[PDB]
Amino acid sequence: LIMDNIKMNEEDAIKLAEGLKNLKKMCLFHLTHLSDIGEGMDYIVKSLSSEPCDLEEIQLVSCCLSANAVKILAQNLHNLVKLSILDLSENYLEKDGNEALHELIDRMNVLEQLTALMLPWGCDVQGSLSSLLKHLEEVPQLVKLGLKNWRLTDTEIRILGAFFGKNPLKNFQQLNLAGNRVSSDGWLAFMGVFENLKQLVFFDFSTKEFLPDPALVRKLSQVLSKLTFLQEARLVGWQFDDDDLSVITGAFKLVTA
Amino acid sequence: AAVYQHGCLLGLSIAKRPLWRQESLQSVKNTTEQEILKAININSFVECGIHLYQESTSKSALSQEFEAFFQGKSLYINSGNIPDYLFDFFEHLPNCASALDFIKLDFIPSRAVSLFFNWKQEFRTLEVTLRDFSKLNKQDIRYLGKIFSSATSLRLQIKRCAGVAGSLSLVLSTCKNIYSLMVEASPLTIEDERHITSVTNLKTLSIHDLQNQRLPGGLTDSLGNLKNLTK
Repeated sequence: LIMDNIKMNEEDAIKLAEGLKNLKKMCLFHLTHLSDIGEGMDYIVKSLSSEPCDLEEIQLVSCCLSANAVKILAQNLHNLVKLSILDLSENYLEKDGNEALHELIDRMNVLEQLTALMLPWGCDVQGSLSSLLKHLEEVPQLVKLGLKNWRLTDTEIRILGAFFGKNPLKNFQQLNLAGNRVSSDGWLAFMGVFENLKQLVFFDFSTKEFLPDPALVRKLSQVLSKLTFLQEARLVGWQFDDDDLSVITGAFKLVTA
Repeated sequence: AAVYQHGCLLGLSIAKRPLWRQESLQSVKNTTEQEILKAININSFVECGIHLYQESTSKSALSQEFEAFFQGKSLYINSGNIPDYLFDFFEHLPNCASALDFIKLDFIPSRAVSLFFNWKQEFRTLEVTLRDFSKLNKQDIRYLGKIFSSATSLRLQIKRCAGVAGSLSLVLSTCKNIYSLMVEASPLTIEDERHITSVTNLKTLSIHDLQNQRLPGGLTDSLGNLKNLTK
């Protein structure tokens, strides 16, 4: 199922879920770019993650899913085993998002297939990032992790630096970030995590707006240059000059803004 | 490379037209012409090695022969005169040009910035000096930022600069790797002195001909902050 930018009447969510209750062969459920539906998505998550089925690929993105619907999903993590890629990215939880996330974090102990996990954004999920680490270090198959649409501090960078100590996954290839509050001592604070991540394919490391320290420019170019892939990496919102862009190596591509 | 002894210390004044740095640093106090001549002779020796490299048509084939030669040596660069071959030397022979202990860069052309702000390596200790600066342009400061940044550690010498008063704090804030700073007869503000006394990564400090005579927020009132100061 692939539904993309289809406008709903705020009612059909129920009927859609009802039809889905009879379809057990569903393997991919892609529902993204939704309008201001609000209520009815809680029904969809109530109908889904119940009545065991073969859904492995769930991609619910940019729909404004309520934290209460997330709580339903948390409760229902015991079901639909084999599901490996919970997404819920590009989704803001206005309140209680960190609590819904907390419950998700302390669960998933029955889901060994989990990979490429994207996170929900809430106010303030930064306080639970150290809690994610509790299970992230246990899953040596997390090819990618998406932690987007919130501000990161140097303290958080250092915490991640501990994550990137690291107990190796050896399968990690893609990381992302939509924005942050980053300085020279972090970015730099977390360097030395690329040597143990030679297979990195790409990253976003975006920022609202930052002028890269010359130390960053030189260090970044050299570190990325020695990577195995570096395929279509991005670095959005960074004020590189022509001289700095010249220093940057012949990467497949680079998006600076 | 096997020869380490200097030998004769007479003449050899053809190199470095600014033999006395053209009315700059290394003035009447602590000259020691004999040591100055050694530095000039060494620089010529280093340049000769570079010339041999350029004509060796062995850019990568003889990296070791052209490593041991330069290891432990120093190189002087005049920003007003940067020969084309300097780029080939630094870019085509990595892990060797960096074997030099010191680089001495005097004075800002973007060419100086291009040569130094390279990918090749972060050179160990850079000795950078400023002479002809009655004014400090934002573009000059920007260029200095790039040049200062490309080093493991910094040594900075400022002489008779007029554009630096009230701008020294700004320029110094560009890089905290500076451990040796001296100022020669160049006016400074209290803000500049506050910056200096506030940076604890300094090991060597030299103050020449500063006659404000009123530095409460500065070195004359305290200077006890520079715990790492040795000279």
